[PDB]
Amino acid sequence: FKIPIEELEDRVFVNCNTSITWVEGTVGTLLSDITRLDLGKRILDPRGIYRCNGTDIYKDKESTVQVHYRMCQSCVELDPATVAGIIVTDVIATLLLALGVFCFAGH
Amino acid sequence: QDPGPLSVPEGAIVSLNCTYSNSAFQYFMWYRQYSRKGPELLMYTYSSGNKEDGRFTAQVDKSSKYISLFIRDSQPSDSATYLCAMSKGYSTLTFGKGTMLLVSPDIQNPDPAVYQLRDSKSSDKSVCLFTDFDSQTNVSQSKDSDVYITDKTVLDMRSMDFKSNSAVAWSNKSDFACANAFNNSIIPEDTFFPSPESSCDVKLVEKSFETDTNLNFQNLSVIGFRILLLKVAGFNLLMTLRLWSS
Amino acid sequence: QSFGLLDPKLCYLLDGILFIYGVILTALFLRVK
Amino acid sequence: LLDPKLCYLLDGILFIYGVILTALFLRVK
Amino acid sequence: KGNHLVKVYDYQEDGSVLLTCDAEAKNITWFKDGKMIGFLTEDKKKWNLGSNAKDPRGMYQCKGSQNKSKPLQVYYRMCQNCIELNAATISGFLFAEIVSIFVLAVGVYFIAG
Amino acid sequence: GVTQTPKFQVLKTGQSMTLQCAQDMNHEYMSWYRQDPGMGLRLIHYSVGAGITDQGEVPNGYNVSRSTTEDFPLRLLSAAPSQTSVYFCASRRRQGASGEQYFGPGTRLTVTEDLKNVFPPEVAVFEPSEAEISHTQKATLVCLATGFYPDHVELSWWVNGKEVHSGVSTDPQPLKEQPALNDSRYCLSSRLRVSATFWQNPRNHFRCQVQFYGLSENDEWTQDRAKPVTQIVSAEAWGRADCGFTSESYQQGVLSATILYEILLGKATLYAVLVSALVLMAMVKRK
Amino acid sequence: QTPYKVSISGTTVILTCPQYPGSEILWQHNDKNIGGDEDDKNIGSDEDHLSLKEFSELEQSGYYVCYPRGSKPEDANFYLYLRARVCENCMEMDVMSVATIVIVDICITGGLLLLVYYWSKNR
Amino acid sequence: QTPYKVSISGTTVILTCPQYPGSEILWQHNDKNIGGDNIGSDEDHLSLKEFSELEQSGYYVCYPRGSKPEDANFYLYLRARVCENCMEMDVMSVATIVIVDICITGGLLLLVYYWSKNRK
Ligand SMILES: CC(C)CCC[C@@H](C)[C@H]1CC[C@H]2[C@@H]3CC=C4C[C@@H](O)CC[C@]4(C)[C@H]3CC[C@]12C
Ligand SMILES: CC(C)CCC[C@@H](C)[C@H]1CC[C@H]2[C@@H]3CC=C4C[C@@H](O)CC[C@]4(C)[C@H]3CC[C@]12C
Repeated sequence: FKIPIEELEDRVFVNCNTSITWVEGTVGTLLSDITRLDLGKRILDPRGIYRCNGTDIYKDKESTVQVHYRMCQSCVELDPATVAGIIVTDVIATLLLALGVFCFAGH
Repeated sequence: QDPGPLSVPEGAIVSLNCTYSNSAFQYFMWYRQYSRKGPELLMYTYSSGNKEDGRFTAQVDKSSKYISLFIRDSQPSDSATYLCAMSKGYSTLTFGKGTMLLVSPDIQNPDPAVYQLRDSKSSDKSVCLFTDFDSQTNVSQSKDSDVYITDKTVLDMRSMDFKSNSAVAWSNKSDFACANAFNNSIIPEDTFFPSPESSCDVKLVEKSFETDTNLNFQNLSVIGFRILLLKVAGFNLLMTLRLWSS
Repeated sequence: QSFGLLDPKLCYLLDGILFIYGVILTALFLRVK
Repeated sequence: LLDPKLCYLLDGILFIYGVILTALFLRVK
Repeated sequence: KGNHLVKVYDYQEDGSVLLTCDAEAKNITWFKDGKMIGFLTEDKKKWNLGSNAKDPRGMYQCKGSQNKSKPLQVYYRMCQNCIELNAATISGFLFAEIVSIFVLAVGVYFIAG
Repeated sequence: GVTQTPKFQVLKTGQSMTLQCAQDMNHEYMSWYRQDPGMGLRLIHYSVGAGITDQGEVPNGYNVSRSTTEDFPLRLLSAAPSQTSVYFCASRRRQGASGEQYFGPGTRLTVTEDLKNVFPPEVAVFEPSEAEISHTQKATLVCLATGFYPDHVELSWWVNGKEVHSGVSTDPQPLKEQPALNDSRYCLSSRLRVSATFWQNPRNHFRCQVQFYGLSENDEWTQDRAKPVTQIVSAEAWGRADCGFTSESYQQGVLSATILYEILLGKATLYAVLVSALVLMAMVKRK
Repeated sequence: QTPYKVSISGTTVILTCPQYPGSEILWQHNDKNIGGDEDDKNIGSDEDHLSLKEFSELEQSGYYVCYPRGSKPEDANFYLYLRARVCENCMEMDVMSVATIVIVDICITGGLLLLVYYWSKNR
Repeated sequence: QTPYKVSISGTTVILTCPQYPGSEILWQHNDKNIGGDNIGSDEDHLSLKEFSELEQSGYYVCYPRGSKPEDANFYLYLRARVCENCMEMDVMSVATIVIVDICITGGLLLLVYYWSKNRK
């Protein structure tokens, strides 16, 4: 027995035949009707555990679902060479100031 | 079986019926045909009584010689055509003509208006639009021969649990405006014809601000260049105070 | 509203360095005269 | 504000101040 | 059809560019500029080109069980490193240039004299 | 289940045609109907067993056959304008023992008197207005398709390369332009409604698509203009905000900042070389 | 509950089924068996791991279960639903750590200048 | 054989097929017979003035006069985006602007140096 997660225009929803019980994680927002939950925008990474209850043929059964998104939006792309270039220029500039000081401190 | 579209509001009991005088049939059923699709069987009874399948319920009165069908707790997804059919024991079923049904939704907060949509720069029309009604409003066809009016439809947006009514007017000619487009229709008082003095909200545009990874990388390169300038400018101050003090 | 890694806090901090420099030179210029 | 032009223009003023004040400082002493 | 069976699958949510091979088989092999670059069995059917801000070019092919297909030339130019020449750009350039050359020349004046 | 082929078909007066019915659950007997406004389902022919056929109610101009036990086609000898209808195929198990009928999906036909009347459609998208965005904080888009004959279209919306089904309402019936003439063209409209903070993104991509069914590669064409065939017409838009500060102007700000700091850093290294060389030459002149 | 563990390092995703210590754990993706059957060199299995190399966002994203060998899949009562975006050489910074790298750079420079200044006064 | 060549100058995109030495050339964009008698077909070119991203993007092909389109050699896909008064910044135009600005302000410092040296 699956819980059906659906994706509207740019949001996430939990859809069930009866009401939804929170367990941990994102709180959400109940809609006009009960039995649907609204977890916010997809790019802000909703994460949590939710629990529903069954009817029809699945009457007297119970499932759980865990939601997990990783929309990589505070991420940065870099090779393992350009890091070495950046460390090289910062070291050389600090030694350039350090050569600058002790010529001032004699005159 | 009588034709002609009937109206039932949202959430009530609907009554359909067929009269088959005169024969003595055994087998009875009901079909349903949506728009531009094919018929579909609902219920199949050949004993007098009730053969329930959910919120659908058929009845047959034998010596009274009619069949019937009750639908309860009805939604706007039941607008279709219902076709009652029968046969003897042998082949060649006999159909009726069919009955059209429309269900109208609940309209919890009305706010009627007429808006002027922006043009297209590739065709030379202009569209006015008459949105959410209260479902008691009737929309009438056009007086002219160059102005086109469509009927009213119901759309459903499930990302807000909201549903609404619409109607669209369009024409080629000049001297066409949204103050004189829906003139032939009956109209409520206190609709909303706007003025072209524009109002764009500024705190509302900031709620949709995405970010790439290229933009993150470009901001970190600016934060590199600024530290390099501050260090080299410090070296310049030290050397010029050296030459200035002697 | 997702800034990600484009907050204005970074830009305002890096101006704060030069602000500290201006404060110190005003302090020495007062404490001479 | 999100707009960075006020962030770049806000340090353009502090640079010019830091030039003027050191110029007067070396004029005194 | 004429042995054109490579297509472009654009406008995704991220800026990715995907190619599809329209041949009925398993184990499709790919090509760029005549040489082999990849390998792809079932449960994946699309070759990934990357984001379109890197604006790919080249000529691609794909084969299945029969012979190879005819190439496809791709050319994106989505400029992404462009500066527009307005009042504000030219005034910003000239303001920075004027104040920098003035401060530098004052310093050289006191070093020399 | 019962399937049939084709869906839509156009032909000229005095031209034959054959259309297929199929079945896959081992039933034995099948039929043909036609449906018209005000009449409903009228029977044409049927076939109680593999080998035997019968007549129905309107059988003029329909020759059938039953070769196998899953197939039952239908031929038009010559075409007449009164053949313009919608055709269905049914199936039952065995002679009233279990009377569940299963119908097909349909097949629409038009017969015209001349092939110089077939036209493809023209599509346009009309962007939402600002008074709706500030008054109710939702936004609506309209697609219009105009001036096409015959009426054999299918319309859809596509947002970021994928079909949407929520928030759409299309007209049931295609309107006519002037309803007085005989060969008159049609028109059809459709709507999509979206929240306000989804249209304000300059990153979302919206389009409307129309699939037209017309002529083919076997037909004479001695007319000046192009040959109206089966093709897809479409129209697009990017989302757009009017006022305020988007992620389109941030990028311009950052690009001009990087090139200005590159220039300024070059000038500072020039001055560092100059005063370094001056201090070295003074160091030589001390000795 | 006891949740799943999802680890993302490069273009590789590693899941961990936490439930059963002493079993043989079998996996399933969108009602299709996966892992433990030697096709797809990119997809392997371990004691309670499932390694997914060269992960794709568009395909290969949905429901995942784990269940001990000898049972049906239709008696599972806990699923996963993930979507991930990966690309090669893509780390995941924050706003706090970048500010700490700036502050550490400035303080190390100030310490070096003070040390050289008093070493040059003592000459 | 030899790929197409794309030339962009402002808002004018000009593409070329150097594959057919002597024949007459017919162009076609998304199965829609483009060119001939906005859009102007030259001896061997195809000019496209005032280019639009959403309108002109997709498949192009040139084929000799009287042949079929499904046979030629291969197709072009392009997806472009033009600007007016825009100058695009590589790592080469950047190098020319940096080096020329260095070489101009390396002379005014000599004028201030020698002028202030020949004063006092
Ligand atoms: C040591 C430092 C302070 C020297 C340079 C500071 C001043 C003179 C420079 C450096 C960065 C520059 C800014 C960089 C970017 C922009 C955005 C552009 O759209 C207009 C000009 C504007 C706003 C520049 C104005 C001048 C500026 C503020
Ligand atoms: C290239 C720009 C952005 C930064 C480079 C720093 C150099 C050019 C600037 C920064 C601070 C400046 C100094 C600030 C104050 C004075 C005191 C005045 O009585 C003579 C000039 C003098 C001594 C300036 C010389 C030039 C100087 C050293």
